[PDB]
Amino acid sequence: QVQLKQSGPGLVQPSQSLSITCTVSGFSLTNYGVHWVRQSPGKGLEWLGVIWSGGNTDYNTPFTSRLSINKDNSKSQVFFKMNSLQSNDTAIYYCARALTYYDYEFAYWGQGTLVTVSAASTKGPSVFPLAPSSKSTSGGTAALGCLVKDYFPEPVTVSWNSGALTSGVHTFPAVLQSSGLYSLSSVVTVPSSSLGTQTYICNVNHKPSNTKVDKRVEP
Amino acid sequence: QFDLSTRRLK
Amino acid sequence: DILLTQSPVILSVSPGERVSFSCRASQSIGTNIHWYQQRTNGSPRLLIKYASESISGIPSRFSGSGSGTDFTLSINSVESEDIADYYCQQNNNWPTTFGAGTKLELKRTVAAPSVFIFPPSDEQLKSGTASVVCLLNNFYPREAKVQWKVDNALQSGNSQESVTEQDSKDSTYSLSSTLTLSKADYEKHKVYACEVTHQGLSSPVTKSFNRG
Repeated sequence: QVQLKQSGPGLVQPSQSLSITCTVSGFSLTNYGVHWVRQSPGKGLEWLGVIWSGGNTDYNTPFTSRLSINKDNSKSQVFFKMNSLQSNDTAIYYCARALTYYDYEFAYWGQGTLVTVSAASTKGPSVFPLAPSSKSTSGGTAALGCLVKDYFPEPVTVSWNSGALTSGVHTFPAVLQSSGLYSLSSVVTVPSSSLGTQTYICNVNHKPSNTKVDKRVEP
Repeated sequence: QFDLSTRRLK
Repeated sequence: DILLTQSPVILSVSPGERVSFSCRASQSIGTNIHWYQQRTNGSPRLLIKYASESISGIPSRFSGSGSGTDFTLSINSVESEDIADYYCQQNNNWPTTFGAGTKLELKRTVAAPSVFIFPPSDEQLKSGTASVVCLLNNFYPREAKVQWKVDNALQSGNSQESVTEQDSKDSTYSLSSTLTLSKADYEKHKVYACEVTHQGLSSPVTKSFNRG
């Protein structure tokens, strides 16, 4: 099928530059233009630019001087680069493809790339168990979780049992602590009778720090 | 306001 | 640039109801408008193109109408999976621009939270910090009160809350309140208590533990 897969999230220092790679499949770059859109708290969805089939680029007016899009057709790659970023450039960046080669109705999107702009430093999280017990048990159902503490920047991905456990999972939005580091918990409810038979593991992945931890959670 | 953590309006 | 104004910002409806989102343009744009859905942690999803034209894979309950400056997206019978934000896009004038979006929230029957409590792990204690987590699971509506008490001393300012987006299946919310102390303070005390108030409870629910 048609897919757009962007490079992972990361930290970029103020005044520095941003680089994202969009790798496409299910179509050729020689036949479709690839667009770049961003989503920020300040301005919501903004169309940034486009590289067309034949290599021509268009940039939205406010970005003409600090934006360049390039591509490798043979590699099916599109490269987004933006200079001199300020903190308000913190946004999710998407590459996208329209229904027809010349149009702008975006039927296909990349998964997005959360870029944080900040002078600070990348820090991986610590993962601690939220162990099930009689105090997290009610009517044959036990709750358990993982505390993902003290990382920067957002985001972290959390799954359970390598993706095989999705039902009853709640991964809370991160909160920013006074330390300027993020923290979240991920929880899941299971039958309490499975606690003695089934292993429960939160798979934590903080891509900006290349930190992957698998945390086993036991009663 | 758009929230980058959840990709949802808050 | 064309300004697209979506109003209201928040819509709250019950399942099975018809619902309409409005998109108004700062000048005529013909029928050059597209609509998008964004679910929690999702990328935008194309629902309608050119005011009214359908899109492959999009449920029939979604439709669109309008021309000129006034446009409408409609869901004839809302489901829980429709919980999302909705955006409009014009492309009659370069550059293509987007509305600020409308949030779609679902009503449902009151559901009291299940309340669970988690002491700090010995693991975390080795690091010199203690987190006590209080979980309020699958409740509606969103409003709730969490009050921490350590040895009958009311805690204030040393906890943080987080609430999930509305569940796309059962329309509920879940909440975590995390109380953070130093290892020393944590060791100086015995009783840790999370007291929960919610519309679905006929009296506050207290979940607590003694350290050890």
